[PDB]
Amino acid sequence: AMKDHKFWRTQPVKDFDEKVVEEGPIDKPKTPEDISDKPLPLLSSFEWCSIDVDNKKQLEDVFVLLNENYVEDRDAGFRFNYTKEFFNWALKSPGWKKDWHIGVRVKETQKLVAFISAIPVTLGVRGKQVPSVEINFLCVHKQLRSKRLTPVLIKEITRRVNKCDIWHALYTAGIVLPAPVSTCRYTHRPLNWKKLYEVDFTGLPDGHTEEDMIAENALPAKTKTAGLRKLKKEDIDQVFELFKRYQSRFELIQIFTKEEFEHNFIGEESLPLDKQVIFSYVVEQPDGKITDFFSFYSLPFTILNNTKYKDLGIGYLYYYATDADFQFKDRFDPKATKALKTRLCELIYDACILAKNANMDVFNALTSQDNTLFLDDLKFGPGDGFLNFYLFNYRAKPITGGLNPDNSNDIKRRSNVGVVML
Amino acid sequence: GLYASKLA
Ligand code: NI
Ligand code: NI
Repeated sequence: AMKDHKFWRTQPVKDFDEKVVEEGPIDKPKTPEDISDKPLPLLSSFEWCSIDVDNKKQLEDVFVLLNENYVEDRDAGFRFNYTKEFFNWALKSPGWKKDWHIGVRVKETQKLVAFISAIPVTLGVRGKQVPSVEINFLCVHKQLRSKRLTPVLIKEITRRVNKCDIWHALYTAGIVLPAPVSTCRYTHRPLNWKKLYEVDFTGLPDGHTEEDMIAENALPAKTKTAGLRKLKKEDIDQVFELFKRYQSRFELIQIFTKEEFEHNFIGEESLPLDKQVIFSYVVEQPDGKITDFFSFYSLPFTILNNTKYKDLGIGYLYYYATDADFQFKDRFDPKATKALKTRLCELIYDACILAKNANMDVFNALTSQDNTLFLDDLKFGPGDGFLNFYLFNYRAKPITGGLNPDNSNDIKRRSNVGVVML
Repeated sequence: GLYASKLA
């Protein structure tokens, strides 16, 4: 765990158990010109390539690979089900480039075999602004693994970014790597219960029998909060200052511009609900005031472990904000937490409703932010996965990830991880 | 990250 890292042993990363006293860049300053203007050396038969999301075929290949090779053989029937919609949303954040959506195609077969994505973001690390990139969607074909190509991809994506004068990045990973800045856990709230035990994504306790299952997970068919409308372009100016105001409590965050805020929460118009990705909602008051906002996105799995099904609806809790405790000076005040807690339970309660209504079968959260105030209550069941947050070329003191030493939620201090990854 | 996770 601590020394089994050939590649990361050479990278600008915080090392295991490092007592960071002064936060900041790791490497000594460099400039884009003292950076190779030519891609790294690939296996003799392989070749590099960019991915134009606007290109039907090019993007078509990407999700095929990710749908076939994203699961790592612990079959329960699942295969991710990335859609063109999903990636059109995820890969076209303001500032994106085809260069940055890198892949590897075999010189002759032209079949894409590897992929890794980078999109520009400004990060807030304990008040310091850090021009960065966000890395995600790293994937290699199953008959090309354990052959150490990933580090090549990581070196090639870094080069291309460095060549644009961007020297840092935030990436998340399950596996433990040199320097997590924080760790959070995945909790899952069932919506189409029966359908889950059916597909094996949920266990069934003998002494709480199937009947009681569905009976407990039950949920209204319509929301319950006054003014619960839905996000519209007109709301932006206002919801952005509310979101900004609320996110200031965290130590790690993405400093959205109104453009990336807009792009992020208002997706493509005219998309069947059978193909929508982002769901942003907002609470307005007679006053005309927006005081709440929350969002979740959709990423389903294809199926094979069930005869009646072939799909599984999954929703993830994204960003949200409220003005409950804006009256209090200290976030952790006993009463300040009073407000904030009930509201989030309300909002998230409706978010679960909108989710099943949108056809999701299970809602996923991550102990990050204050999802800990409502996770257990609204009954989100803690799962196998854990996520680690990393900062490339940046030294920062550990950030509370919403976990207690025994992996139990920490209703106490909650979390300071303000970002949420796709 | 990855996602769906599991539990028993
Ligand atoms: Ni290790
Ligand atoms: Ni856009």
